[PDB]
Formats: sequence, structure tokens, C-alpha cells
Amino acid sequence: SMNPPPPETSNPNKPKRQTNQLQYLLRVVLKTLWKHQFAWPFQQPVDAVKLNLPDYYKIIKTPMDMGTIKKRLENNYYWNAQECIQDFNTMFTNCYIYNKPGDDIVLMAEALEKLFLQKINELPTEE
Ligand SMILES: Cc1[nH]c(-c2cccc(N)c2)c2c1C(=O)CCCC2
Repeated sequence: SMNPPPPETSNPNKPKRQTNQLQYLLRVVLKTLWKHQFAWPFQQPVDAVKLNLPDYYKIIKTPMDMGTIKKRLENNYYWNAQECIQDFNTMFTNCYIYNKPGDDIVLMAEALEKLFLQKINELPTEE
């Protein structure tokens, strides 16, 4: 069994900028979710080999995790906040696609997503 290569966190050909919204996403949003008790399944890519999930990457074609997001934010990978928000929503969506309602992992994603939504509600004005 085989995992795919993880999502890229560096791309010198990709335009990039530092914005106050992106710093908020690192310093407030990512920090809030990273320290949560339910964060650990989401801090790195899903290892479908060790987890014995050979169908994971057959179903999930856009994997995403907070470890990748953290490195992308720290490496200034993004152009705008929307790109980073999309990555967060992709990671939650993957969890809901692959798992059953009521699975513990879904309850964990749900709790993180609630905090995510509470924090992005106060995303500062782009300035
Ligand atoms: C998001 C997610 N994370 C992890 C996991 C579990 C233990 C260790 C590591 N690194 C990752 C899983 C998962 C799923 O969606 C499928 C359900 C269980 C596996």
C-alpha cells in the first residue's frame, strides 16, 4: 500500500504575499485549532498505510491537513486569505466525505470547524 506525495508547501513560481489576513489565519485561526484536544488527527497527512485505509486516497483526491496549512502559512505560500480558507474547508470536507456521521473523527472535525467559523467571522479587514 502507498501514500501519495503530500501537498506542496513551497513553489517558487507561485506568486505570494504577506497580508494582515494571512497573519491572522496563522496567529489566531491555525493556532486556535492546533492546540485543541481534537487537533491531533489533523496535524499531518493521513497515513493510509499505517491506518490500513487502502481506499482513502481512492475517495479523497484533494487531501489536506493542518500540518500542510501551517507550513504554507509559515512559508508564505499563499496569495490571499481565500486560498488558505479553502484549504481548511477542504480538510473538513474530506473528513465528512470519507467517514460516517457519528464517527468520532467527524465529531472532532465538527468541533474544529465550529472554532474555525467563529474565528474567520472576525477576519480583519484587508489592509
Ligand atoms: C482526518 C483523519 N485523520 C486520521 C488520523 C488518525 C490517526 C493518525 C493520523 N496521522 C491521522 C484519520 C482521519 C480520517 O478521516 C479517517 C478516520 C481515521 C484516520
